[PDB]
Amino acid sequence: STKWYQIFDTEKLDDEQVVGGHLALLGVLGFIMGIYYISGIQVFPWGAPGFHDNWFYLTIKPRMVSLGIDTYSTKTADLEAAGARLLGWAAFHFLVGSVLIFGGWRHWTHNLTNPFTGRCGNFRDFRFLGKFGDVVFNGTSAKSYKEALGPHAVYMSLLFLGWGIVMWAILGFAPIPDFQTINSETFMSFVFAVIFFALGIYWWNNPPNAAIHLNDDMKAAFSVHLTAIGYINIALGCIAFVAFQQPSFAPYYKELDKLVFYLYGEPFNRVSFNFVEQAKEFADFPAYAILPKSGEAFGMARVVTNLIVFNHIICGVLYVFAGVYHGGQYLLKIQLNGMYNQIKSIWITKGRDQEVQVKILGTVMALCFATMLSVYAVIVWNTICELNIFGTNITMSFYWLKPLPIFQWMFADPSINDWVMAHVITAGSLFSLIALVRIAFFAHTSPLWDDLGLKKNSYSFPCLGPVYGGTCGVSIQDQLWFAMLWGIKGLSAVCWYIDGAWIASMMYGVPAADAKAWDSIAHLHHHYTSGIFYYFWTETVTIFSSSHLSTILMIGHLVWFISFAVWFEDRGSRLEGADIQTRTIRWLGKKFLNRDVNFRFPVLTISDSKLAGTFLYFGGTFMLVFLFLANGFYQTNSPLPPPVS
Amino acid sequence: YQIFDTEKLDDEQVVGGHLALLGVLGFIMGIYYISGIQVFPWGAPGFHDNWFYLTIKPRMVSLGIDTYSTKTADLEAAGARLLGWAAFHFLVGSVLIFGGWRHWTHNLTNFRDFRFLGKFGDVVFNGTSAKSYKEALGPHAVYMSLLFLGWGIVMWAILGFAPIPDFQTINSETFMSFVFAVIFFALGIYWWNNPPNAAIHLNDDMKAAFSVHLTAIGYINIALGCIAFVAFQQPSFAPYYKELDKLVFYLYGEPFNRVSFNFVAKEFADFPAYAILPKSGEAFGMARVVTNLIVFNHIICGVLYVFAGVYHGGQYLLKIQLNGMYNQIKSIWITKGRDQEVQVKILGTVMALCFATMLSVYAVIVWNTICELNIFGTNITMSFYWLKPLPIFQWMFADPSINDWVMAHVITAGSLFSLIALVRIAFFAHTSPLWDDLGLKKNSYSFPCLGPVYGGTCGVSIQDQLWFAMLWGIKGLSAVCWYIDGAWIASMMYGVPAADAKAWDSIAHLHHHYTSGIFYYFWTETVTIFSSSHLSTILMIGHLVWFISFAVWFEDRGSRLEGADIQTRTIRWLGKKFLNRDVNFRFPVLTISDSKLAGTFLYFGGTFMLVFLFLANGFYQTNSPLPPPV
Amino acid sequence: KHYFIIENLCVGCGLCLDKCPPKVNAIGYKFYGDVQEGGFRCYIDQAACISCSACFSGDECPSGALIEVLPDGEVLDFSYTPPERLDFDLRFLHRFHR
Ligand code: BCL
Ligand code: BCL
Ligand code: BCL
Ligand code: BCL
Ligand code: BCL
Ligand code: BCL
Ligand code: G2O
Ligand code: G2O
Ligand code: SF4
Ligand code: SF4
Ligand code: SF4
Ligand SMILES: [Ca+2]
Ligand SMILES: [Ca+2]
Repeated sequence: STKWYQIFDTEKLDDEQVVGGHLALLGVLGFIMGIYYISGIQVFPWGAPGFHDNWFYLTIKPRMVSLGIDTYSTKTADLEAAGARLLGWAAFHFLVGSVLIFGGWRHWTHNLTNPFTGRCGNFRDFRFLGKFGDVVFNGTSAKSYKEALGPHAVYMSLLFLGWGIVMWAILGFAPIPDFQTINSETFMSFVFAVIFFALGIYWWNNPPNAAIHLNDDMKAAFSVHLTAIGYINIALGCIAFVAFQQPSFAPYYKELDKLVFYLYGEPFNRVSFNFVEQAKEFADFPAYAILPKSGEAFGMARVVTNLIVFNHIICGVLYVFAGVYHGGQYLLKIQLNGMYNQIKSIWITKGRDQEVQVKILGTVMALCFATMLSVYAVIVWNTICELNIFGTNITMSFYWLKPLPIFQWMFADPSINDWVMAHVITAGSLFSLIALVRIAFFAHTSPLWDDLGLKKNSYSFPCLGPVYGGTCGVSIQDQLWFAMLWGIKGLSAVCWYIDGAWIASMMYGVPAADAKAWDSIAHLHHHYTSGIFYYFWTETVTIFSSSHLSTILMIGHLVWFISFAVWFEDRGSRLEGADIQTRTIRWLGKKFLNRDVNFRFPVLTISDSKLAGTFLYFGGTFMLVFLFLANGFYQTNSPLPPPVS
Repeated sequence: YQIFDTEKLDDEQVVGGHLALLGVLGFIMGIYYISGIQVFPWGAPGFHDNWFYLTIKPRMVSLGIDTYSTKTADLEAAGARLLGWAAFHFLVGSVLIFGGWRHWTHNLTNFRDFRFLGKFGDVVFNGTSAKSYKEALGPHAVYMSLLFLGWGIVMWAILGFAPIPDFQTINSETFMSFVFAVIFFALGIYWWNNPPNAAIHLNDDMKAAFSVHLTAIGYINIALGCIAFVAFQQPSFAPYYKELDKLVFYLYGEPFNRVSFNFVAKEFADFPAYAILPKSGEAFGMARVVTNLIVFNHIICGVLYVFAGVYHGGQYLLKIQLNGMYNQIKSIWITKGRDQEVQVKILGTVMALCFATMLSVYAVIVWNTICELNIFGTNITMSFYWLKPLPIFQWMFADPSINDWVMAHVITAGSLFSLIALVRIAFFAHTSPLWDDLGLKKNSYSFPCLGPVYGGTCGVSIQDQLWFAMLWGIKGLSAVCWYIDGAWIASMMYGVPAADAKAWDSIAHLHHHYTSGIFYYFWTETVTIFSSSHLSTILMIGHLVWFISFAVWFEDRGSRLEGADIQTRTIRWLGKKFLNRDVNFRFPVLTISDSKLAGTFLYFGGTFMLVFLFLANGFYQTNSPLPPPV
Repeated sequence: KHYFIIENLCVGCGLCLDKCPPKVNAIGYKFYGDVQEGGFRCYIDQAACISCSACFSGDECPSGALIEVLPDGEVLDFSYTPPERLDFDLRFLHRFHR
């Protein structure tokens, strides 16, 4: 059953096909970057105003400031220079992306003919360049992914050297080893060029061997690289959060708070029902014009930092989940093919014994249960103490429980909030890892399905029926969906922590007494925005204030409770209801149609119902989390006084 | 959950269970009565206040058992009366439980033929019993006549109320109780002279009679809820309700008198440490709060009773379809669904009308939202503000507006939406047109899956359709709650800080400022909830129950089963490691039918646990309309 | 050909029905008892079922009840079963996995 999400599946694609797809994607990404750069032109070089501060460009902006582009200037001439540089680099991106799309089409058609020299370049054998390829490799990687890592690292070294050159000439950043200032990223680009050239030549002369991927690279290598790059993206998000909070990046990020922005959808000055433009609130600005939103109050620096960090973090988590799912698909393929017993590598042979799988998954489950129970009991006890039910004041809460002084170096203000954040992240990581391990090990047969004589014969089978009163969602696809739903909690913890919230309790800052006395008894110079449940109330003030954020709120909520319809165990009910719908639509016969209504009402397959349900669930959840991170930072450095002295 | 199945119980078992339950109801009624005595005759401080007692209180004020008076001696006399009536309820409930145990356990002396108050039990019912249910309708009506007459004579004798027939006093209740006793006696004597003819409930009928009576009682409860909402709003009932606005109420779980940490300091002077802080009834609108609680309790109980009556009727229908009795019912209540073509017509018509009206009202709501938030450059003049109930229908609503139109259309759409599942239960209990086309019939009231086939066949059974009916009626019940709490259900964000959000009041010229739109209602009710620790705890517990429901809702039971096998292996290995050969504790995972049962239980439970907070936070609706934004 | 299904092994999932053309309708459910305890199984009508082999070639059976008898008489639970292997683990003494 080849669906519309299986036509681009790698099993049907070759190496050249995916090369062409990647190049087409790179070119389209360059075109999108040109769109964004144009969208960042604050004042047009024509002599006219510009675009209204898209979130895409507001994210892109500080990086551009790091370069010679995009001055943080209110001066109109310098801002026009910023627009000119942005537009020029956008046009350059457009040209390069067009050429990349052309190359991607050539590699998609397997039609590699140079117009100037009428020769056909073989994908399996060639020289990278006229002389450079003969200088370094003397040939081509022999159609094996392990042999390509060398040339790939050499190409990455070339790209790093080119980036250094571009910074040196066009952007005018002379490499010096001062890492606090901007003009060392080019020096480190050159250092990385040297390092990666050495690594590439070593891996070309000595290819590393993990022979699992080479055979069906299309899924095994895809899964391994996707999980690795997901962890890389998580690391990049962490590094970004640490660095954007550093004073070294401050000239490029804190100044974002100094300047105000006119955002698309930010509330406009409201005219009355009778405005004779031939009554208007905020008359100095023109009618239906966006009121400026001050960065200092909005915390635009941390808002952009949070958008970047959580974008990379969630993309990395999703990439990890997809890598595990695609590795499970490959493992199921080799399990049905009989190659699972023939892999001969540590990454499979260790999991070949089902008892080792049981031990690993049981250890993960025990750690998850223990950590989750500990942290959840702490959270609910803090909530109980601050709401004072059962006659417990916050002196009985876990305010004493700070991180260890040895481990206190990596927190701004040591508190129970950081403790609960770390414990929740570990618990959610293990919680998702339960399902990831299930995908990794139980792609074909679980120990239960070993005891009970069933086996999973597909990556997208719904279930095995009502036998044993169960069998729902044992497919690796369904385990991926459960892993995503379980990691929703961890990603939510990440977002709420980076935005600023009391995760150690649920209702922190509510008009209750001991909820307000938390800061008094905790000795914190940071006033966290609010507790878990009070976070919505405190941070929806802006979301309601802004019509655009409210529209996103409504759409995400609709998406979520439409996911509800396909998530539940109701597919048969929907099928019979659709048959009734079809029968009444046929009853539009004898309503003067004289037209045979050949329209059977469709109902998604369970393997498709869970797919749609998870997609809409995640989509609504994080369309709303975008508003969480776009409401504002709203963290004031002022401890709360006790309600009663 | 089937341990009191009707087929397991005889008629006498049902009588005994009902008697025991009426006795325990009397016991809990006494519990509430002693839970509401403000000041004891002892003189010691008494129970603060309970939503149970704050619900009961207007009735006690109407009856004179308790008073709203502001005198300590008056409240002490009221508490003495309350304690006396609670003791009476305790004793009579104990007697009723005694009868319930003497009837659940068949130990008396003639249940097939007996005598009831023989001295005049030979005058009525010829000195014999009601052999069957058709013969039992008569004596049941006469017994209810005796109940009404007893209420009348008790009200006259013990409560000391006049028989005056004017309908603006409790004397009206006395006079109408006597009239109802007479009317019930007439109905019962006619039914004894002529038993009814609905034979389907005269064969094996426990489940059938129970289902039809539960549906009738559920519709009666919805009618009672509407009637109570209208009457509790009437000025004639105002002396018993609007005084809730004029009084202060100290409720459990309210913000205590906040103590210091170096205290032997307190927030409020002269109110001791950890003391429930006073609340003004005008701020809460406690009259509207109490009537909301009562009316919504009745409405949801009626909805649930209707749903369960349809479900049990579907159970009986499957029973009589399995043994071939379905095809020989002479009662019209089966002949209109036996053809299996009228079933398709009815369900398709209901689906189509529900679709049309629901799509219309949803489009209206979203267009109101778009004109609110000025999305795509739409002013407030582009909304459905011209759209109101017609003057012919305007007498139904006070302050007619788009709010009332959307409420009526939404409640009708929700009724039809739940009726889709109710009709699916009612007609496709054994045979469905799809399942007749597929060649597969059904045989159990709870078959959850029937396997992944034709894409999957989850949730076809009668029980699963009951769960879906409850799920879809959650929206209708939410509409009822949000209308009785004053929410602007016509749009999504009304009165919100935004463009053209207040403007509604300047556009519709409303004399009543509604609370908030759909999404701004949560904010504007939680601003008051978060003050209360009790409502906050209910909030969190309800959400906890709600999301724990999803572990059994989703199509995930098999994943849970293999995970439970893994958990069992882990537990066995560990318990055999640190302890000697202890082998036990298989992890129990609920079956898919039971999984749906628990999931619906938790979903409904949490959802309406939170709707209780909606209806108990306060009314917070002002008569002064919002100004234009200009 | 003459495909059979072992109801003792079958658990009643009905993917054979999805793999069967609607015009033939060879796969059918047979109910025995409680659905949650295994209940219904599936059966093939030999006269109606005419050598499509879609069911077995799809290799969708979890229970291995879907069997194919051959003219010479051999029976197949799966199109290609993995080979049976003498399993025994590897641990290098000086490497980190010891
Ligand atoms: C960080 C870099 C990642 C990576 C990021 C991406 C991204 C991003 C994309 C691909 C795409 C593809 N990649 Mg990749 N991929 C990685 C590693 C690999 C490896 C490997 C190492 O073995 C292989 C074999 C592939 C193979 C493939 C194909 C499935 C496909 C390109 C060929 C084709 O013509 O598509 C035919 C179809 C098209 C090229 C375009 C179809 C239309 C649109 C653009 C598809 C969008 C899908 C989705 C919304 C992408 C969203 C990303 C999320 C927002 C986080 N990837 C590395 C590790 N790859 C694209 C693909 O199609 O994904 C399904 C794609 O979106
Ligand atoms: C590549 C596909 C698209 C494209 C899409 C993008 C995207 C997407 C972005 C830019 C952005 C940039 N683009 Mg571009 N752009 C393209 C073509 C070009 C070309 C060119 C001649 O091909 C040039 C000179 C530029 C120029 C630039 C700069 C103005 C700017 C910052 C570059 C930089 O920091 O790189 C840093 C260079 C290096 C790190 C070395 C080279 C890459 C190495 C070998 C790969 C590993 C690093 C990888 C990028 C990150 C992974 C880190 C992990 C730890 C492994 N674009 C094409 C058409 N462009 C950025 C932006 O605007 O920022 C706001 C940005 O994020
Ligand atoms: C470490 C570098 C890469 C990595 C590289 C590879 C490679 C290479 C392969 C896989 C493959 C698989 N990957 Mg991986 N994978 C990583 C992260 C993950 C994570 C995760 C969330 O941590 C998961 C769940 C998976 C999931 C999976 C499975 C689908 C599959 C292995 C099945 C098996 O039997 O394993 C058995 C389990 C193990 C062998 C576990 C022990 C791991 C190593 C060998 C031993 C030392 C590490 C020690 C236990 C931990 C502490 C020290 C570490 C340095 C932190 N990958 C990271 C990102 N993965 C294989 C597959 O077929 O892909 C399609 C494959 O070829
Ligand atoms: C039988 C179960 C329990 C019991 C449990 C309860 C419960 C539970 C409640 C009361 C309540 C009350 N009970 Mg008591 N109570 C019992 C025994 C008594 C005795 C006694 C003679 O011993 C007395 C004097 C009372 C007196 C009272 C009042 C103080 C108070 C209001 C009654 C009133 O409105 O009735 C009016 C009486 C009638 C109208 C009699 C006829 C009843 C009709 C038929 C009920 C259904 C009507 C409905 C519309 C459906 C009709 C369907 C068909 C068309 C026929 N109870 C026993 C011990 N008591 C109420 C309360 O506290 O209010 C706040 C209340 O709801
Ligand atoms: C008047 C409206 C309803 C009606 C209302 C009810 C209600 C309501 C209940 C019954 C119950 C029963 N009904 Mg009935 N009953 C009606 C007409 C009928 C007819 C008929 C037409 O002849 C029949 C055959 C039956 C048949 C039956 C039995 C299945 C069962 C009695 C057995 C027993 O053990 O229950 C006794 C069982 C209980 C003790 C357990 C359930 C009740 C709760 C858990 C315990 C009561 C204490 C309470 C929680 C304390 C309050 C605490 C405060 C909230 C803090 N009903 C009509 C249709 N009937 C009861 C039963 O459980 O049904 C399964 C039950 O709860
Ligand atoms: C008005 C009186 C009662 C009523 C009385 C009965 C009786 C009596 C029985 C059922 C039975 C059933 N009830 Mg009922 N039922 C009512 C409300 C409902 C509702 C609902 C509207 O939500 C539903 C879904 C059900 C569900 C069901 C089914 C489980 C079952 C009927 C199956 C079928 O073939 O019906 C086909 C029938 C119909 C399509 C409707 C028949 C209507 C008849 C012909 C009356 C004239 C209709 C006319 C428009 C009314 C004008 C007003 C005049 C004053 C009469 N009941 C109300 C509360 N119901 C049967 C069962 O087995 O119970 C266990 C049964 O014998
Ligand atoms: C807080 C609420 C929740 C739990 C408590 C819990 C417990 C749990 N579940 Mg869950 N879950 C959801 C919520 C909760 N699921 C939601 C909203 C969804 C919708 C998508 C969902 C879905 C799936 C799927 C699809 C599968 C599972 C499993 C699986 C476990 C197996 C072992 C494990 O994870 O150990 C890790 C241990 C934990 C997960 C539990 C530690 C306690 C903690 C401190 C919270 C305590 C909450 C509460 C106070 C306890 C009740 C006491 C009182 C209130 C009466 C396992 C212990 C499955 C398996 O058995 O294998 C993994 C499986 O297949 N789920
Ligand atoms: C906005 C949210 C929803 C709908 C829109 C909807 C549409 C719908 N569903 Mg649903 N559903 C849930 C939400 C929604 N279900 C939830 C949260 C659960 C979890 C329990 C759930 C579950 C079940 C089960 C188990 C069954 C169904 C059916 C059934 C229908 C058949 C005919 C009917 O009822 O029309 C009445 C319903 C309509 C008038 C819907 C059409 C306009 C609308 C007014 C609002 C328009 C919203 C718009 C389409 C969204 C995007 C617009 C644009 C971007 C394209 C049918 C039209 C089944 C049947 O076919 O028969 C009833 C069946 O068995 N469900
Ligand atoms: S409920 Fe649905 S997904 Fe679960 S076993 Fe039954 S048919 Fe399969
Ligand atoms: S072989 Fe052909 S006819 Fe027989 S069951 Fe399979 S698909 Fe149906
Ligand atoms: S695929 Fe196997 S388990 Fe499923 S119905 Fe066919 S024979 Fe039975
Ligand atoms: Ca925020
Ligand atoms: Ca309220």
